[PDB]
Amino acid sequence: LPSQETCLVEDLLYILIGVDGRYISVQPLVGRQSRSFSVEQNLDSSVKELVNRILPVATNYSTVTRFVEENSSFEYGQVNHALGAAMRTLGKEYMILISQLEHLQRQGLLSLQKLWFYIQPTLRTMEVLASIATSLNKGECFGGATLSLLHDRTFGYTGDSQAQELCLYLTKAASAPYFDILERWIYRGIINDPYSEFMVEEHWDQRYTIVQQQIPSFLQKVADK
Amino acid sequence: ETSLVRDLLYVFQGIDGKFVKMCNSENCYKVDGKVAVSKSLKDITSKLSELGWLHNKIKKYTDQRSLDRAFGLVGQSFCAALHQELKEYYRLLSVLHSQLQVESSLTLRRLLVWTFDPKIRLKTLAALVDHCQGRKGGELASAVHAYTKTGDPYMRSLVQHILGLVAYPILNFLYRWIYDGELEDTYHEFFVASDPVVKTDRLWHDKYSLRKSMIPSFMTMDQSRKVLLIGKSINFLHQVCHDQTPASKAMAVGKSAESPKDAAELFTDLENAFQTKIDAAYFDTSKYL
Repeated sequence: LPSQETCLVEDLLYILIGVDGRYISVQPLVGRQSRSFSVEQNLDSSVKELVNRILPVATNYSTVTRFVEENSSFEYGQVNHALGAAMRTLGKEYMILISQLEHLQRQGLLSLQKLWFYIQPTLRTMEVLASIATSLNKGECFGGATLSLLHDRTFGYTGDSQAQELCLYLTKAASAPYFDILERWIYRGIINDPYSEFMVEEHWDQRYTIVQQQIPSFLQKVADK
Repeated sequence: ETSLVRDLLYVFQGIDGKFVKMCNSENCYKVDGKVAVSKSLKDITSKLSELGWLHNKIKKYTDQRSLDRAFGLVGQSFCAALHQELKEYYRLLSVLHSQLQVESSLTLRRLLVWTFDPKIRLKTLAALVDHCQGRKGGELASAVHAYTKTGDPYMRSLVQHILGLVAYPILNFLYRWIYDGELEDTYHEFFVASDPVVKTDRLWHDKYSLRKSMIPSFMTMDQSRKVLLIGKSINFLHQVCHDQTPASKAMAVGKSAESPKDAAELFTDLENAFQTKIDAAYFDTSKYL
């Protein structure tokens, strides 16, 4: 009855690293948008709510990482693939702080309220990548219109630093591919079309045609220039 | 608790540890045979299931071919990468045992998640291996170039390390055949198979076919006919009673510069600047001829 409070803790920390726990069963579904996790019946109504409170933070990260870490690796190699791999780069250091916490969990020194205050800056870190993760799978957007959406998302966002910090960074690290092949196109002039990444495509001149569904994100005058 | 922590190390290094899992396919599921324990243990046994199985699939591919000298070109240069990112999985396996022993010992959800960064690392090598069952070059160059057209520079940087290494036998066929032209094929790893027809006197007959079924996707169609055009002219100046590399010994300095540039350069395969100075060799070798 005091042991069950640690027995749910060790069950919880394996849920946090995105994998199946001991008695917290995980329900997978296609198009999950934060799949649900089924907790066990327990002996005290207060201690379940504390693991019910940390669980969406474990839920929303583990799902929105999981498909962007795999669908990007399956997909082409456009600006959406350098974007999703940078989410995977940020996901490397998230698993590091959990393991340094487990070095302090060789013997019980923390409880559930100590778990949530430590992951409180990181639950705001994952959840603005969560709204990216829902729209890019409903739309399945193309590379000119991916950066156009991803620009607009980090822009009507204020209120916290470290969420605004990353959601600039990875979109800036998606715009910086775009600017370089723009600079290959405005200086040398060789375009590399893997599949397509631009509004402008080759073919009394009919050499170039523009589509309005692959426009960049900035105001339409610079795309015309 | 900790005995299941000890069991999860041995399937990370390989096949089953404390108990028998009896499955090499579709995931490596831990069977404990206990019902009186909590049902929450079983789902973390199912977290381990696709960690160990996705590790042994990388051992399965490189050991089922069981290294072969036939098609021993670009295929095993792809395997030499496949052992260096096999290597990167093992380095996080050693920090997990230094957590285990005393020098803390309990591994909880911290490392439970630490493990999913190997997972997305191994899923990158899983998508890399599912494309290619064969080890013949040329079609490997259209494989990793189809993986870099995908965006999201997390695994796109990793397959950029592979396209810089898959191409590294491919472009090693090129610039020596531009600079000296001494034929070095055994199984035609390049799309230009040099001398598959018996030697005849030159009636402008095409001995160097370009073979559409093995074209790299970073080399476009006007460049594949271009490197044939320099490779056909470099052989016509060998039998002109001259062994002189075109118009100077500066063609031999160029190969050395390129090999140091490749040495200094991180992993990237150049294709927009690579096609530029072969113009400066193509216009060079044509006027001297």
